[PDB]
Amino acid sequence: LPQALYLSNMRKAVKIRERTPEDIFKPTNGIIHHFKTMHRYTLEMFRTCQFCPQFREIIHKALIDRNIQATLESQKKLNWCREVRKLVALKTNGDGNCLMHATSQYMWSVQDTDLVLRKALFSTLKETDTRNFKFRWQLESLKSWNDEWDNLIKMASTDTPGLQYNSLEEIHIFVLCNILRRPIIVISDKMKVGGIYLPLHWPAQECYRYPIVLGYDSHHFVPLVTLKDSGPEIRAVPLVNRDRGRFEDLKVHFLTDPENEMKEKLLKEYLMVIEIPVQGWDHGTTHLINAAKLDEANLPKEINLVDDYFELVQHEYKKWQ
Amino acid sequence: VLPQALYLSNMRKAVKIRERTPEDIFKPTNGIIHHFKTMHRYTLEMFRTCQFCPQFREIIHKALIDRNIQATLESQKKLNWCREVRKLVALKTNGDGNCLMHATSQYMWSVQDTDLVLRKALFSTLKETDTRNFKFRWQLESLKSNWNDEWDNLIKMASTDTPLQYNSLEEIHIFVLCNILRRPIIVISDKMLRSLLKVGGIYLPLHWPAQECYRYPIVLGYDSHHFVPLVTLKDGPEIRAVPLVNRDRGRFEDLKVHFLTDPENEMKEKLLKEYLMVIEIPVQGWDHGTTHLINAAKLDEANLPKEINLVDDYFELVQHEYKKW
Ligand SMILES: [Cl-]
Ligand SMILES: [Cl-]
Ligand SMILES: [Cl-]
Ligand SMILES: [Cl-]
Ligand SMILES: [Cl-]
Repeated sequence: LPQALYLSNMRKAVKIRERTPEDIFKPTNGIIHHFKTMHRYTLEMFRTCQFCPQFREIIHKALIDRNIQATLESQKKLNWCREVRKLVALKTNGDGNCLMHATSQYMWSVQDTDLVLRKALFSTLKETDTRNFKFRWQLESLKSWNDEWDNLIKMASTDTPGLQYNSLEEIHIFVLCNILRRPIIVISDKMKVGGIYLPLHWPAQECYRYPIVLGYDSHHFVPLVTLKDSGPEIRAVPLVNRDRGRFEDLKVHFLTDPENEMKEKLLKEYLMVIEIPVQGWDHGTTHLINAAKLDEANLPKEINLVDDYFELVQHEYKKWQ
Repeated sequence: VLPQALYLSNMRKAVKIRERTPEDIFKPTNGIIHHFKTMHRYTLEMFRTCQFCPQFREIIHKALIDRNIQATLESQKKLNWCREVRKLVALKTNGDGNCLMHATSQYMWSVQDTDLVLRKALFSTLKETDTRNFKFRWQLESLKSNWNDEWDNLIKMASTDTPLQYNSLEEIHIFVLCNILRRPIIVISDKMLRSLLKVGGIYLPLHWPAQECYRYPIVLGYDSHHFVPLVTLKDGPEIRAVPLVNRDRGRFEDLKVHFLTDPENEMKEKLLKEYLMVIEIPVQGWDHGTTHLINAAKLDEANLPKEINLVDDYFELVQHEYKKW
């Protein structure tokens, strides 16, 4: 069983990566270039239950970053809430482009090996209007000096730095979510790239309202995808975590002062927020907390890798019974 | 960058192809050998590497081509010796004791016999039908250079039992297989210079009338107990054909035609012309001045549709990776 969803059908993978550049629109009147359609796709991982455990495991060893899954779960950041669906970390290349590999995988089930997303980011930074991105970043930086913005720009390039590409940071995630017109939520031990990145350069009416969910640990991003057909739990990611006996909101990055004053209203415009009951620290109490709905799997026939990988799996499982 | 082995190019499609094979097998109730209904008619061709640059060619060749067998067979003047004819190229094949089947399966379908469909069909024939005529023909051939004991061992060798991962197959197993496929198999084998390899030669599906058989051969190479498919290279004006004789110094030596009865051998040329499309090609003489006509069989055009062609998916991957400079 191949070690990556893409590998079940390398031909189709190339076809997927080939569609991506053509789906990018470049308005050329100041507005940021963005995806026309492909940002609306979501991958889900197939179950490995309803299989033997010896076999359930084999699949899990090939596709899943178990090191990062265990770390994030042991710190109570990933899959802490018993009411919601389990998320699973998919293996991602650690070459310095993992932000883009994880994001590309979450939507399209391929990594960014043609550097389409990485180049799109660099393009926007080196070309488009970045006045407001810079203001937001100064404002966030001062909440704790200026060749810094210029080097943040150079970091997004494809230049060799010691990994093969420069590592990316919070502002790059924020720019990326505006290129995708889709929120990105990062689950990490510091939840400082952990937290919620909203496409605030766009009206929420022009954005996809289900997030991309990534995990982050040790300078490495992975996608955290939903596992298919494991109801009855809620298909959402909580927008808070337990922290020292209370619920603490995930950080929302790069807000202006007026945005911050209406943080909850913004989350509710850019995500599908639902208020769900979870168990209290007092076993006699329940609390309502906010969560954002996750998308159902929708990668079409032609560009759905995971159904190809799953078909391989079913074939070898029959042989392995 | 590029995959290192053909099958990596579309594993889902390989599975689809493999899954089709057992359902194409027809099993008669009247004692007739089980055989393929439709899939035996398929033939792969390899794509050209000429349009690319040496560092790139090197990677496509290391990935796909068995260059050791290709060089062994060419250096003996057994493979690619006629200037009249299109080049054949040896594809890498898994060396697990099932390579007769992997090579045969690749020649037709671009996949190896990794579900053991061909290997099982061979064993099932040997194990579950009357094999009296196969046994007779094998006896005559054995004597031309305890019968019950030895026949049982050859049936046993055909099984999927570990002895490699499987028992190596030999000539009678190729003859059985060509009758399951209703398609001749021609083996081009390593062989000591005569001045100083019995698996080499021509296997005809003599349990069928020629009109019920496909009349383009499967072409395999053999060396160091390993089979590979020798697939035609896309190119003519050169013509698609495989010579049915070898040079032997200043003369020619017919490829061996295996397992014939006595009257069949007396009419061997007639028989070859029934089961193959035998043409004559002029070659330079290594004794007399000029030139001599030798027999060759025509080889099939590529007909393995894209839908079931790893090599086509492979080539498109090469195109993509190439344009990246
Ligand atoms: Cl909970
Ligand atoms: Cl939308
Ligand atoms: Cl707590
Ligand atoms: Cl409580
Ligand atoms: Cl011979």
